[PDB]
Amino acid sequence: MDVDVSTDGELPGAAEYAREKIGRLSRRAHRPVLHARVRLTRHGDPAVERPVIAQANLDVNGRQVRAQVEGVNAREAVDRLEARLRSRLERIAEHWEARRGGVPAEAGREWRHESEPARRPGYFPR
Amino acid sequence: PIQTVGRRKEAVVRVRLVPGTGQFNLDGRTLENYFPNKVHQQLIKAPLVTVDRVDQFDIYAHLDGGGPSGQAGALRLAIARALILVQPEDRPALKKAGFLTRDPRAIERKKYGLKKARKAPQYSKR
Amino acid sequence: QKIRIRLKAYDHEAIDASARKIVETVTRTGASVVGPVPLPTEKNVYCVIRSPHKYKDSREHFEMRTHKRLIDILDPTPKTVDALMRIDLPASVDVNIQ
Amino acid sequence: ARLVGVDLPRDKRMEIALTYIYGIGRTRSNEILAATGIDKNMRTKDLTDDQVTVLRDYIEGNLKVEGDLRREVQADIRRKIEIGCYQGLRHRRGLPVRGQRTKTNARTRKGPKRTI
Amino acid sequence: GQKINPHGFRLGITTEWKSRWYADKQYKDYVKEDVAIRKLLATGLERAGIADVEIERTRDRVRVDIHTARPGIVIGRRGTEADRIRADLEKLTGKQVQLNILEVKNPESQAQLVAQGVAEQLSNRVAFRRAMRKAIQSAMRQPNVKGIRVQCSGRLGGAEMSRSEFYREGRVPLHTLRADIDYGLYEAKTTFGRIGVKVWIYKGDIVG
Amino acid sequence: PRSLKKGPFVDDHLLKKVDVQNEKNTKQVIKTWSRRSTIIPDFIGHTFAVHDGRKHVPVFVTEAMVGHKLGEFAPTRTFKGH
Amino acid sequence: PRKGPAPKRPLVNDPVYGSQLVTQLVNKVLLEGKKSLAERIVYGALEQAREKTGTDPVVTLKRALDNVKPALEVRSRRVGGATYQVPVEVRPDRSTTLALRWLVNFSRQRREKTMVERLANEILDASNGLGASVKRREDTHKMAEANRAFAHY
Amino acid sequence: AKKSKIVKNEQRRELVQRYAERRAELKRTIRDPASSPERRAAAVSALQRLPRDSSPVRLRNRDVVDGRPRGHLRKFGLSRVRVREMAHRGELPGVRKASW
RNA sequence: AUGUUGCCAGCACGUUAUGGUGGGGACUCGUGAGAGACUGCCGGGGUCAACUCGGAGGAAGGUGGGGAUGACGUCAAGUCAUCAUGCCCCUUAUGUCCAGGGCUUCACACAUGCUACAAUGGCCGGUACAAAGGGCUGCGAUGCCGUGAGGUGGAGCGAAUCCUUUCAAAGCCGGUCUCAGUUCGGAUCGGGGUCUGCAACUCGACCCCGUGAAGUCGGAGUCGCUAGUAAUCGCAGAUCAGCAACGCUGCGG
RNA sequence: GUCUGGCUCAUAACCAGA
Repeated sequence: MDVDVSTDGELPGAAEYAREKIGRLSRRAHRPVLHARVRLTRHGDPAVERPVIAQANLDVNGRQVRAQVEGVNAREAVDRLEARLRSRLERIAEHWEARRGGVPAEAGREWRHESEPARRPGYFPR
Repeated sequence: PIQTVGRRKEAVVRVRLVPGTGQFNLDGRTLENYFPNKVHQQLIKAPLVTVDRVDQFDIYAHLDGGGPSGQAGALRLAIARALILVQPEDRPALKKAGFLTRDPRAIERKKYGLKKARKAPQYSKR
Repeated sequence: QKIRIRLKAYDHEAIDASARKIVETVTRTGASVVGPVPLPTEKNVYCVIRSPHKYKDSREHFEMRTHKRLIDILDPTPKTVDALMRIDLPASVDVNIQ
Repeated sequence: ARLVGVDLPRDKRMEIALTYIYGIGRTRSNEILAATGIDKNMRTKDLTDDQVTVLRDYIEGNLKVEGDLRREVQADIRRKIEIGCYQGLRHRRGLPVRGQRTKTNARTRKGPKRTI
Repeated sequence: GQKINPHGFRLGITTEWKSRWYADKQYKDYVKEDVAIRKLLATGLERAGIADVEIERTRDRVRVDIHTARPGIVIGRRGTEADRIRADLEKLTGKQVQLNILEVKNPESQAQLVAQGVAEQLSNRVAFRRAMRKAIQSAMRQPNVKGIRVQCSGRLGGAEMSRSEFYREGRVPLHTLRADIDYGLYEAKTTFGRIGVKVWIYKGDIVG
Repeated sequence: PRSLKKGPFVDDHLLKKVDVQNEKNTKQVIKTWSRRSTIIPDFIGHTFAVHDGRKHVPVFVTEAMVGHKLGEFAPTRTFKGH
Repeated sequence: PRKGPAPKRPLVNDPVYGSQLVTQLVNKVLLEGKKSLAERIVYGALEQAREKTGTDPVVTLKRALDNVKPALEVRSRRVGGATYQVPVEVRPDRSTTLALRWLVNFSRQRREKTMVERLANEILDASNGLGASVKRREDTHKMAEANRAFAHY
Repeated sequence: AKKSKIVKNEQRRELVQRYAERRAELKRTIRDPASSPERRAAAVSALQRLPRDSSPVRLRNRDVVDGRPRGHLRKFGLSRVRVREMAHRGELPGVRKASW
């Protein structure tokens, strides 16, 4: 996977670390990734306890996956962003293994929104 | 004499009706030198057809504003109004045909932020 | 000889008030009028961005509307003239005498 | 018909056939046809030999086309290159020379896109 | 950006322009001298509550009418204040500039004066709840006032966190066009920054 | 290019400089600062130190570059590649 | 369409043929609002058909429509969280719309050097039952029949 | 914007009225007719000797009070930010919000 | 109600040049006031209630169409570079003046658009219909000179009057091209010019001659739009000496 | 098996053709 990182100000080595960490997420995505962008920003105010902000955006075959984190330095922000992206990709999977427990089962046991409605005759059963 | 007006989306038509032959005088030009489109001619002569008074009224018309289609529509409304003024008791026939209704369809105002009246700029999620 | 009296004001009621008061005074002096002939309203439109920074898609529109009335008299007797330069009008309305 | 070494198109109107000459576009062909006197709508298979001759000597007379034009353009470009002017090294490295933007566009001078 | 300025919403319906003149070639310099006049009057007079400043022009003579809650403060008994304002308005290249000092009939029913008083109280030492409550009660005590809303925001009480607070009494129909809402905004100067106070006062409606 | 009626444009400074330069037939390096001046046939031998933004680059005029500007021969931006 | 059906536009009868369907055809072939060119193309095609066959163009055009009009069409249906190709009966209006759209498109991909000749040839071959629109109707009917197992829902 | 730059704009205007009024305009009248002998006259060179600030081409319409160099309106001499605020307060005669 | 700079139906003068001209409120039109849609009425459902369906009348029928108007708050969303401002920092400088350069750099990536890939078309000739808006050291006409940008010249206009041509293009008619990387497409490049500006090298626009690239309808994926809408065609304005405007804001076919 | 069209979030499987 190819990632372009648009940092700002002073963050030496943040671009390379973010690139190498994010590029490892291609195998986790179950569909081809069309685009992947990362942005690193730092808060000017020293009063901020977590100044560094990292944002990511992945185009998973038309499905947009994004996350945003805060950290005290570039490495921690990148690692937390990787964790959040992994969780989002896990929740997006949508392949059969990810939607086999949600497909309605049985015949009369259990009901879901998309469950097949029961067929009813014209006359009351009696 | 009698004189009515017809208006159709910025086209204004003044009509002067006299009981002569079926000669069509549109700003000194005939129905063929003007309006060289058969559909426009049929749209013009429809009120005469439904009233069956074809070729018994010399028509003098003043045309300004809009294009050929708007001019034709406003002219048709003008002959409808002139006919309703000449022979009142035909109002059912013209009205149920819709020829007595001014068409309130005008160019929608262009809106800021949109390329056209409703067309919106292309938006990219990725 | 007739002279043109031209009114231009941003407020309709103001220019109508001035027009009626002017026809009143010229009729007092005994002059023939034409009436306050209306003229097309002039519209100047401007579009501005609401926010100081960015946010181009949000715009605000303004206009300035100018109303015009035309007064023409006849038989310019000197009494009507002396009355004409002795008229007090709202500052909003101006007069053009030609 | 072989015109200044150029095989004319088989069936074309005269001026547009003459457009195929490297030194002639549409205006040049029109004015030379009008001045010399041949019809402008007649097809290329209707030329007689003397018509070919009159076109030939007129064109060699008051026009410059084909190899001489190409070599003159090449020499002009080379001379512009060798004096070290801005257009010089612009020609040297295959980039647009008339101030066109190069951040995104200018693939015509850059050639086909390459991936690095 | 939530609410448009109430004066501008009803500029052509209920409220009136504060400047009355006509110019075609000299619109630009008229505007320049008008804003110069307004800013000069703003900085010069701050004790007396300056509620409104009108400017009228007709050729050479310029007529400026201003409304204050304390006319005696801005006017000199021997004309000393009048002399100063007249001279420094001649200095504004206004040619003949002539003034009508006026006084407002109900100071507590005017939004600008209410905001000025609330901000002045806020500046020195007063807690904002006291100021808002006092202004609201004083305003509703007046006969024509049908509803008042008072709001100021900023570092209230010298705190590190900006806050927005507001109280309302009665009816404040901001969306109703015929309703006349007197709107007043004025900024409170505090040692911790700037506090902006907004006042809406609703007094019936005008039908033309 | 500049219209023909106005004629070529040359700054007065280096104009008087080259007139006093060629009056005694000796051509030393002339330090200049008007990159907008056209080349005139009076420059054929003179060597110009035309400005660049940082320094002055020597420009030795020839017959070929007459009619251009001193600016085309002092390339401003420096690019070596990525 | 969440709150109910929308009203239909009552387009007018043609002046020089007096039929609803030729107006529907000109609106189908219309591009960019150039209505005059669309009517010229349609009228030229109808006159070419009249010249070739020797009879009224409206009757042969109607014959082409009935030859290419579909009756059974397949739509994807999601019942009980599963999607299949379900054959569905087609209303008369939709069948006419599909037939006209097929005719216009498949005429646009012909090779008769001009839209008028392409359209005339397509209508003639549909009238005789050899056009590509007739073929397309054959395949859509074949697909509807081949999925008859899913017709119960 | 910056006080120095607000001032320098005005200084250009007084320079323009002092010089561009006749000095930087008669030279243009000399150069216009090809019949006029411009080449020996050095009306080009004489007009180069004039200060650059004489030229109105160096002027910039800034906001009359704010100093804002962009989003300017020639009718009012005011920035888009200031026009919006004063029109809303009813300060510019005969100006109001639009609808049509 | 209203007649000028706007209409001209009936009257007269017109000379090709036309409301052009004397005249006239008749019809438009311009701009003031007012009427008109209120489930007002009828029939049916309805708790005899809200509400709903259909019909009559009407220009318009059920908040007629489109605008302006954006509740308490959210996202420490944006803006200390419109402005103001607490605190901190600079003050022989982080202030201030000037010339030159840069913001236009390019192995690439993303995004918004324009032009195309053609015959529902290209080119040539003739020919018909708009709205809105702008104009004083500005719009600038007739005429003359260029092939064309344009040059000379200045009529009349603070403008319902004059100029933007009398205003358009798509459209209609006629001729030609004959399915080709072409009479498509116009990039790039060579030469020659015009205009603005003190000055078009970096780095303007336009004009002429020549040059004639990719491009054969575009993968995964994705966007806008329900009616005068999408699609398509042209016109105008702000900024502005000039323009990078194919952008933005409007207008009509 | 191999090339499409249909279908699927895509490969799959199923359907229509060469």
